[PDB]
Parts: sequence; C-alpha cells; structure tokens
Amino acid sequence: TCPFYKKIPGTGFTVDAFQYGVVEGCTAYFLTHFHSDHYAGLSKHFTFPVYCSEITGNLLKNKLHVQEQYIHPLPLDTECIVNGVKVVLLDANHCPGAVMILFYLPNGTVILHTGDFRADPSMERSLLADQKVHMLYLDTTYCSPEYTFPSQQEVIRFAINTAFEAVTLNPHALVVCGTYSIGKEKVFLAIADVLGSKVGMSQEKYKTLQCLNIPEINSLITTDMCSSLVHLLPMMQINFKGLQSHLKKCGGKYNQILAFRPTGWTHSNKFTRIADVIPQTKGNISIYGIPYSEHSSYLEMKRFVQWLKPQKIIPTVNVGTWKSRSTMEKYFREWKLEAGY
Ligand code: NI
Repeated sequence: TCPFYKKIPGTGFTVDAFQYGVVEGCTAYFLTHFHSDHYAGLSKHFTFPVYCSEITGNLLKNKLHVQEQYIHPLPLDTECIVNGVKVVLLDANHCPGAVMILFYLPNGTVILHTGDFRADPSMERSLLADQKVHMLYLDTTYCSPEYTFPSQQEVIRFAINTAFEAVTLNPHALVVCGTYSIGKEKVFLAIADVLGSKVGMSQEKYKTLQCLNIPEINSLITTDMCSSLVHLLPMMQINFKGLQSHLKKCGGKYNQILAFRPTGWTHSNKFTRIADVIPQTKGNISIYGIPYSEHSSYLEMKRFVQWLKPQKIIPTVNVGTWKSRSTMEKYFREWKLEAGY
C-alpha cells in the first residue's frame, strides 16, 4: 500500500505514487520529475489528473504516451490553485523539469516536498524566504557525513580539460559518455562544445532530449554518429568489451575511446580530490568515473535544513530499514540543537 510519506495530509493529494493502483481518496497525482522510480506505473491508460512541470508534461506525452487531457503542467514560481488549494512549483536543481512543491493547507499549515533535489543557497532567495514552513518532506539520499562531493562546476571543468587534451594529442580519438535517464546533460554538452562538435546518439535518446526546452538544442545534438566526435551510449555498454564492440562499428574512423561514467558517490570521494583522478585503461580504451551529483551532499542538505528551520522532517529516501531511519533521526536532532530551532 501507498506509504504515509507519499501522502499530503488534509488534501486528497499524493506525490510520486503511481505504482499502487488507485489510491483510496486521491483526487490529484503530483509528479516531481521524470525518473522511473518516481513515475513507475504511469502509461497511456492512466485516467486521473497528473500535475507537473511543463518539461515533465512533454515527457509524459511523448515517451509514455499519456493522453493530453490528463496532464496539467504548471509554471514555476507562480501561485496556482489545485482543487481549492494554493500550490507553488520551484526548481529542484536535480534533472531537467524536476520540481519541489509548496503546499498551503486550508488549516494554515505550509508543507514543502523537495522531490529529488540538490540543495543550493540560491533557494534561500526564492518564494521560500517569504513564510514559515511547518513540515518538510526531504530527499535524504546522501544523509551521512561521509558523503562529500565537488561542485558541479568543478566536475565539468575537469571533464572539459581531460577531453580537450586527449583529442588534441590524438585527433582520431572518440569520446563516449554513458547515460540511462535524463539528468547530467551538462557533462556531454560542455565536452561537445569545447571540441566543436554536436553530440551523437540513438533515436530514442534524441527524442528524449528534444522534450527538454533546452535553448538552441537543434544546434547541439544529432542522430548522425558519423558527423560527431562525442557519442552517447547506454551506461550498460560503458565497459571495455562493450566499447571495443562500439569501436568496431565506427569503421576505422577512430583508434582510441575516451569514455566518462558520471557516477553519484563512490568510496574514493573519501580519499581523492577531483584534480587527482585517474582512469581504468585496457589498451587504447580509457574510462573515467566522475562524481557528478544531482543530489545534495551531507553539508548542502544540512545548510538548507538549518536555514529553513522546519518543525517536522519526513524522509523520502533510505526509509526501508530501521537502522537507516534511526541514523537519519539522530542527524536531524544534532542539526536542530546546533541551530536552536
Ligand atoms: Ni531522481
């Protein structure tokens, strides 16, 4: 059954709850963003109102084939009424189209559900500055102090220089970027841009990117592999045998692959800076794992929560075991006592 942390008290609203069949008493299904753990269960046959960003709407319509009459896109940063209840959608700094949702309850409670987010100080000067928030439904993916990672800007800087140098040293080297979902487009876009190329990809991935209101996108991507020296591939295929394979298919147009695996956290975050990264090499094929996160570090999360000073926090990630739950509750208490709310 749909868990309590997917229900918004005193509404008939649910968030990211599509895989439980009809939820008894739900009048409106919110979707924070187009990732499959969140949309799981959506399809052309769903016949209940879905509320979401314009971008997420474009993806429901063109990739899942949900019928237009059920998609209610809302602009961001705009006070809107949904079945008699004031709501605001805010940028979640996660993947394209991803949102946080502010709920103003008829009783006077204000609730924020973060969906998936990467907390940023820029959120402190949005519509959230303007009033008190009583309840926080929090993306707790990296709620533990070992989880450090660099800024997105640091990581992109590294990837750009790495690729530019390898391609200038050898003009017959190919760049491959792994992907399996929306998000992290800046990786392959910044690389392509420094090398004077469009990015090449399959037809299914091209369709997905054409939904995302990226400015000047027709100038940046293509379905023509031959014409492009940055290739996107399924993340599954980013390994030595699967690259070699791919390298055969290019027909002697390239002799070397330089490949990037945009991971989240991996344990060498605890010992190594971005400046001192190295790849796995098997011949002319090299694979960088780069820690580009679209989830809050432990410190970024801490800061956002200490600024907000919510009265109650309800975790939406890592809730399945009593030990995770217990550990999270301890950090929330430390934060509260340190900050005096
Ligand atoms: Ni996500």
